[PDB]
Amino acid sequence: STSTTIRVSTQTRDRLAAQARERGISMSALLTELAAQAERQAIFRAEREASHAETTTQAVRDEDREWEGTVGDGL
Amino acid sequence: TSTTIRVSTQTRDRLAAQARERGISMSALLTELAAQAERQAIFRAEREASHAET
Amino acid sequence: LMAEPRRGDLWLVSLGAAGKHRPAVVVSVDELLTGIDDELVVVVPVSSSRSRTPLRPPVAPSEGVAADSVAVCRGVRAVARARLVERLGALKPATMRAIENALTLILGLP
Amino acid sequence: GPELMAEPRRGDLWLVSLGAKHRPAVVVSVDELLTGIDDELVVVVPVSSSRSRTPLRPPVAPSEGVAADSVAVCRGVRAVARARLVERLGALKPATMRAIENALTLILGLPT
Repeated sequence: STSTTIRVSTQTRDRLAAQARERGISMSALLTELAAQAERQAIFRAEREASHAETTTQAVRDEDREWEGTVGDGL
Repeated sequence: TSTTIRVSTQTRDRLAAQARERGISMSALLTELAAQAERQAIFRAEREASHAET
Repeated sequence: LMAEPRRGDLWLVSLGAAGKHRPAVVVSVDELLTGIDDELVVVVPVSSSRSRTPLRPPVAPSEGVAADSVAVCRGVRAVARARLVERLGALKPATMRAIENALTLILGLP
Repeated sequence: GPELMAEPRRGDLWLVSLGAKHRPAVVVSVDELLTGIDDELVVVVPVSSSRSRTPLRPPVAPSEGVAADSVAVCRGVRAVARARLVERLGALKPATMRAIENALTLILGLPT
């Protein structure tokens, strides 16, 4: 539909072009795939960090302790 | 020592958000993702060679 | 009287007995409902105290909460239907879609 | 960075304590969520050896860690504290995991 352009170092363009031709795909497709992978990494890291920070917050601990009462439901 | 690759604007925007999230430039980001791609290509190279050699 | 929950609703849920209440989003489909008390309805707890993240889409007071809250999709769980106290509201379609994408990532779905 | 070392891994079958009374269950949350702490939530699908098999309850075989033919009650999916996972029982065939994923997709109204 619409395409744009990103500036890279020529060495990095060569390495990405390798990776694209290794997988049998276009460079555009490769960068789409790798963008989604980076998104997933950032998302899960955001969750991990948020949860560890929330262990200090006792309102969170109370909340999950209350929700843990359901642990045995339907069994 | 610098060029331009073409992506969809959606991919560019997502890469931009990831560059901002990591606090680096999109060039450096694409270097990082290049490394990430190569590592998995390394392991897939071994897995394929193992299948061909069995 | 047994609650009639519908997917996308925000409900008040009873914990530890059928004292402690917390809001949750019904995310299991209604084709599963058969009117039993112990039947499981899968919900996502809604918290006003956990920090906001991509896997915790925001939930607005127009959707039934008293204060700005987030849907903790990592806490998705089946609960007995008898624990459903009162319908608090309904989530907008954009919120439900964000919950769906969060759940897809959490459970490794393709 | 996620801890994979002592933590349950997705597709594994683990013995879960649902007290406070243990049951096997399939880990279905991704391993990128794990930080190696005890209070974090791991999403599991309880496995039953007494409920009848249905399309939304894919079967689990002794080759995957159960003592007898069982079913994965995907409708019973639930987040549990990582501390309730006591020991690894086995690993599920990839086809079983794909059936669990499709059952969960239908149960949660996910597209499509």
